[PDB]
Amino acid sequence: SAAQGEPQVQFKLVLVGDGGTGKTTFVKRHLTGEFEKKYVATLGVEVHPLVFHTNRGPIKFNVWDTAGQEKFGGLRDGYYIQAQCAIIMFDVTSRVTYKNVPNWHRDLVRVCENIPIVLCGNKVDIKDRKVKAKSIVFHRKKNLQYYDISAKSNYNFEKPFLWLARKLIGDPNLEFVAMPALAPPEVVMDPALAAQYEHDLEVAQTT
Ligand SMILES: Nc1nc2c(ncn2[C@@H]2O[C@H](COP(=O)(O)OP(=O)(O)O)[C@@H](O)[C@H]2O)c(=O)[nH]1
Ligand SMILES: [Mg+2]
Repeated sequence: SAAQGEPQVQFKLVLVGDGGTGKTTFVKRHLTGEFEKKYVATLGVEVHPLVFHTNRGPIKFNVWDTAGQEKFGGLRDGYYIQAQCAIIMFDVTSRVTYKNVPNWHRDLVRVCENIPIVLCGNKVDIKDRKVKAKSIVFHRKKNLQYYDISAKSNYNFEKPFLWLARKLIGDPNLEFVAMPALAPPEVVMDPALAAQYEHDLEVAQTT
C-alpha cells in the first residue's frame, strides 16, 4: 500500500545445481545482496537478499546459496522447505551438469510442488560451448522457463528474476524499472555471439 511501515514483498528462492556450475558467482553479482548476506549455521546456507525495483514497487528474492554441500551429496529438506521459486543451474561447458538437471528437479519438486522454476545454462561467455540450444530440452515437459546466462559478464542476469516475479505476483506486465547495482562485468559477453545464441534458442523452441 501507499504508506510507510508495510511488510516487504519477499520470496524464498532456492538456487540449485551441480557444484562448479557458477551458482555462487551468479548470486554474488548483486552487490547489496552480497553485502547483506546472512549465513545460517544450522543449514549451512548463505541467504542473499536481492532487491529488484519493479513498476509496482520493490520485490525481494531471498536467494539461498549452498555452502558447497552439493559436492558431496544432495541438499537437506530444510534447504528446500517453503521455497516459493527456484533456479536450477547447469554449466554449458560441462554436459554432465545438464544430465544431472532432472535429478535436481526431482529433489526440488518432491519438497516444493508446483513452484515456478527457471532453468539457467551458465558460462555462455566461454567460446567452446558444449551444451547448445538444440540439446536443451528438459524445461519443455516440466514447464520451466529457460535462459542462457553468464554470471561473469552479467549477461541475462535479471531475466530469471523478472520471469519469476511475473509468475509470483500474477502480473505478466511487470517490469524492472532500474537494474540492481551489479559487480561490473569481468569479461565482455560478445554482442554478436549473444544475438546468435538468442536466435538459436528461438529456433529450437519452435522446433
Ligand atoms: N567463464 C565463466 N566462469 C564462471 C562463470 N560463473 C562461474 N564461473 C567460474 O566457475 C567456477 C565455479 O563457480 P562457483 O560460483 O563457485 O560455482 P558453484 O559451485 O556452483 O557455486 C569458478 O572458478 C568461477 O570463477 C561464468 O559465467 N563464466
Ligand atoms: Mg557455491
